[PDB]
Amino acid sequence: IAAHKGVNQAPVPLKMERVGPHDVHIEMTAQITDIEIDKGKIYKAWTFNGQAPGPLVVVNEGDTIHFTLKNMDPVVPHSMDFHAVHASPSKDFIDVMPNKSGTFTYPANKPGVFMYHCGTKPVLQHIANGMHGVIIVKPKNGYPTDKEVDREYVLIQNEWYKYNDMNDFQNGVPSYVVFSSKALKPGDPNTNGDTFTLKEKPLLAKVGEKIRLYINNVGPNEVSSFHVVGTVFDDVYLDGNPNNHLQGMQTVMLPASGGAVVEFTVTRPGTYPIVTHQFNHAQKGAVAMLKVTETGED
Amino acid sequence: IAAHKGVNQAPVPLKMERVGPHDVHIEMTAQITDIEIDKGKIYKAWTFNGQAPGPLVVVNEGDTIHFTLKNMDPVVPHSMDFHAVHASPSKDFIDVMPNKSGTFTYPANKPGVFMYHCGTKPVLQHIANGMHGVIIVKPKNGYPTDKEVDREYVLIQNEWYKYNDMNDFQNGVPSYVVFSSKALKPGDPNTNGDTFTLKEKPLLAKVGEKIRLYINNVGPNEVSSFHVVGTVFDDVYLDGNPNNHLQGMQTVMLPASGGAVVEFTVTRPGTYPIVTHQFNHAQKGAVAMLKVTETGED
Amino acid sequence: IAAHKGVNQAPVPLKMERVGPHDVHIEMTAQITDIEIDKGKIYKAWTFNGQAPGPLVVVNEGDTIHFTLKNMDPVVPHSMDFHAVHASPSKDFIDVMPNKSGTFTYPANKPGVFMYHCGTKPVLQHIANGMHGVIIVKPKNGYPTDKEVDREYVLIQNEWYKYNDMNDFQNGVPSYVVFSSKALKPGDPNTNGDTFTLKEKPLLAKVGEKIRLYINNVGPNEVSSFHVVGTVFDDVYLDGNPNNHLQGMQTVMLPASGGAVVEFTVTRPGTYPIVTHQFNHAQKGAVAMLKVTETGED
Ligand SMILES: [Cu+2]
Ligand SMILES: [Cu+2]
Ligand SMILES: [Cu+2]
Ligand SMILES: [Cu+2]
Ligand SMILES: [Cu+2]
Ligand SMILES: [Cu+2]
Ligand SMILES: [Cu+2]
Ligand SMILES: [Cu+2]
Ligand SMILES: [Cu+2]
Repeated sequence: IAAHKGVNQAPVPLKMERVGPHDVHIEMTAQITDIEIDKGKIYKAWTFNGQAPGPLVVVNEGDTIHFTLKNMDPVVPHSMDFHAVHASPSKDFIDVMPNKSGTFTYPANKPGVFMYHCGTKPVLQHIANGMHGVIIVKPKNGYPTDKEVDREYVLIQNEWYKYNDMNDFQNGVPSYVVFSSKALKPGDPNTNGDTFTLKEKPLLAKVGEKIRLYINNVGPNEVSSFHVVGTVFDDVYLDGNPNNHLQGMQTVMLPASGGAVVEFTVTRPGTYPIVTHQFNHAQKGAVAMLKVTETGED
Repeated sequence: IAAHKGVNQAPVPLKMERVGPHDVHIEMTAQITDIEIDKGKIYKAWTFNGQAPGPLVVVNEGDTIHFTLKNMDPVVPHSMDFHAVHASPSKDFIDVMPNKSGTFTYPANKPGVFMYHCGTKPVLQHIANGMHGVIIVKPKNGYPTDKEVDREYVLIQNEWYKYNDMNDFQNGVPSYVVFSSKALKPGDPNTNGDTFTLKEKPLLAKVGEKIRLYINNVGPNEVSSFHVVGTVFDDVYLDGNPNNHLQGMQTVMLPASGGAVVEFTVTRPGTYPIVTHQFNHAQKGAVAMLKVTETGED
Repeated sequence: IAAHKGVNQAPVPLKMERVGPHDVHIEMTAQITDIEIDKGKIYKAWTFNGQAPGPLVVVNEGDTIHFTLKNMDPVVPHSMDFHAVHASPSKDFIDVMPNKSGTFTYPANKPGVFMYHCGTKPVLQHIANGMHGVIIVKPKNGYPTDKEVDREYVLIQNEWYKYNDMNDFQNGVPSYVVFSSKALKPGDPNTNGDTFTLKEKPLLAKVGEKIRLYINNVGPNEVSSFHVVGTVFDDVYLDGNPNNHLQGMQTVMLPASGGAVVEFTVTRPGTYPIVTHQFNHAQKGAVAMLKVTETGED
């Protein structure tokens, strides 16, 4: 796209504020930002807020979101679809033109770990170029295992293809498949989907802890066989809904856009890889590390 | 196949009649019929009754089916395998020669949304050329959410490949991935697997309704990440068995031949896309629309 | 690999002995062994004990395993990762050099049907060359349906690619997808992953029996849509954990490394194919047979 040549819009923080006991304002951008998805490989991504996947959004069950998208792309329209919400797609996930803003309001009445993404046709093109992310909706009565959990993180799996190549998006194998982590609390890492950062800077934990991961595989195209090496998931809540309870899973199957809450114990010090067990994808990037130390610090 | 050149056998209605409180006769054909699977693209499909996927069959839990296949293909044998039934495959899903009929009897003792398909070797070839469909077996005690449901439809996902090309069937990406709808009640649409009909003629619903979809992904080869844009599934019954209950799913993972009953609320007027969230497949056809109006009519 | 030219190390039996009420010794080899994966097609596999998938391991919930790997490969390191165990991957699933042995100890505290595999980088390469298998951990209180089960077998699904070809492993479709059976009791078959043995020598059962299969899809790369023709699964326990109970499934979706216990009734004499319903994979080998006779014998 000629109007994207040389464009690299610096990342802009997510803006979010609570405006009532059940109402929350969120402001995001759509912007074009260079991201290093593998060493030496820059992808001029289509993004929310200069991150791909985009920034994490966390709301409470029953919150209505009053969402604004500011479209900083000079030529391509963008839009936002949160899988958390009940909305009219043709009214509420509509396009925002370049250099304009649009505001939409919709409720999040279901707990869980939901994908969000751009909804502009062709949606494959907008998702594959980087316009995906996760919104977590926290359950009003929590999860039955909340009191067991010592530490938590968010992980997202996505693919990257040949740059803005619709033939490859529809017909080709992914060039890279990658994990990123998005921060829940100050001091947590906040990374983009790349083949290396969570290997070189593992997530941290302490010996004996029960870890909860909020996970989503945003695709665009693959499913995920999510596994933490050296442990078994004690409890799994499919899509993060507390009712969809499984126990003792070695691997969690996630559809494209599928989410889960998974919990597992790390019994011994060491580094624990986190993979999709579709090992062609692991080989193409989708391995993150969890470093477990006697103190929980590096 | 030289004997299929120029053959286009007009569709023949499904014949079905109840012959006892727990016994039902069904008569289907195997026939060769041109179907427009994308605009300008005709596939000379191998079909049941001139439809691909084939006609919907609905029976009650505990019904024994006395099934007749009339093979109208001039040269290729065909057969029928219902995933609903308990049967001896080597006795009861055997081949019926060209211009012959065969009758088989077997019970449907499990509720759910089951694939049926031709079972003639190579089964990949017979399924990929179009010989797939769905049989629904209604549960004797219903589903716990029956009283919440306002409106229901049947959707089936399938792929189409290069015509009768066994190399492509085994080794190639699908050319098209498509939804069709099969009628439950008079006035419901009854369509074939194509990239366009359920976009141009959306399924209809009314604002505020709880919709139930009986879904199956018949493949042949892909899995499906089934999602309705702008809602969340309130309840999901995997394979349509009432015991396999999930709640609050954003997306339902279906294996090849996998079925489900899914239910969800449409809160606002508008058009709601229905996709597999494997977006390479959505892009290649697998998007249907649900138009939600204040009255439920167009 | 020049040092593998002409190498064909005869299979070595698994050695296992109980050394306390909750402790079990296991000794395996890593060795390079020719296996006929399709008629006329020899794959010089990387294996445990000269079998691919490797030998079956069965322990009880709560057993600690004291595992020794003897590496008979003349040049490549190997290692062992059991998905059953809680262990430190960087201490306990480490490499054993050629012509050396290594011993690791770790507990199996979760019931189910777990994949095991070599954990040496690149793990895709070691899994795809044949270093995968299953460990079953039997639940302390059994499964609720144990008393209904007449006969049981173990089935494993895997893929084979072009020989030791990392490009094909990461980017190519599988050349073959295959089932094997591993013996639970004397007289049960014990086979390797090939396109033909369980067609030519079906598993046996008797009319009217309830069959339990312990299944795992070890990949490396594909997911599996597991189906037995002519029946419906009465009960399914995902990953073999008794709590993850489903009923009346036509097809069980397994992630890569995913396991299950499935149970189903065979009502009539005949031969019952067992497939992944991803029919491109079935066509490339993944069909096993179950021959059901009036006596249970051939
Ligand atoms: Cu507001
Ligand atoms: Cu966009
Ligand atoms: Cu593993
Ligand atoms: Cu009759
Ligand atoms: Cu046929
Ligand atoms: Cu979506
Ligand atoms: Cu010992
Ligand atoms: Cu190895
Ligand atoms: Cu089938």
